[PDB]
Amino acid sequence: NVWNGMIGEVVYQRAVMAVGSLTINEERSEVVDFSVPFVETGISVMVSR
Amino acid sequence: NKLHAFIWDSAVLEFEASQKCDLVTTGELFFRSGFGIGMRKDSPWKQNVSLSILKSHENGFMEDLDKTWVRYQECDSRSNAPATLTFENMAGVFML
Amino acid sequence: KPFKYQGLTILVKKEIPRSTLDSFMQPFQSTLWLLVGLSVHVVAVMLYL
Repeated sequence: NVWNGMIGEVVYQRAVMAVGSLTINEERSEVVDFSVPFVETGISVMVSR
Repeated sequence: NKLHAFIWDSAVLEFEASQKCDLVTTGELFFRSGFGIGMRKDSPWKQNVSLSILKSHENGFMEDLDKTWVRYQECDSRSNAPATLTFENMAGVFML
Repeated sequence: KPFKYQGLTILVKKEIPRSTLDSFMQPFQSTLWLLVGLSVHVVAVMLYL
C-alpha cells in the first residue's frame, strides 16, 4: 500500500509533475491526476523475424 | 468519381474501405488525436467516466467492440505483390 | 480519456484496371505492326526468289 517511483514521488508531495514515459493506468489515475495523452502507448509483442 | 480526395478520420475511412472495396485510404497518417466523451465543464461524472473508460480499455472490452464493429470486413485487396492476372484482363487474347 | 486513437487521412477511389481488347497490341505501335508484317512477307518472298 505504498507507491514507489513516479507515482510514489508525486503522491507524497515530493514533486509537482511526473514528465516521462508514464503509462496511464486505472490505479495510477485513481491515485494521481493525469493529463491528456500526447502519444499512443499500448502493449505489443516483439519477435525475431 | 465526383471527388478526387476525401479528408477525414482514420477509423471511418478504414471501415469504409473494409466494407466498400472500391475505396482506399492511401495518404500517410497525420494529426494524431482521439475520440473523447465530451461533457459539460463542471459535471461530476468526469472522473468516474474517465475511470470507467480506462478500465474498459485495460480489460478485454474495447477490442471486442473493435472486432464486432470495425475490425470485421468482407474484402480489402491489400497486397504489395504485383496484380494477379484475372479473366477480364487478357480476354482479348481469347477473342483473337 | 480517449476511447479510440486515430488521425486524419485521405480516401481516394481505386481506379480498377479496365483492359481494352487491344492492350496486348499496345507495346508495339500500329505503324510498327504494319512495318514488321510487311517485312515478314518481303523476307519470305526474297528467300525463295
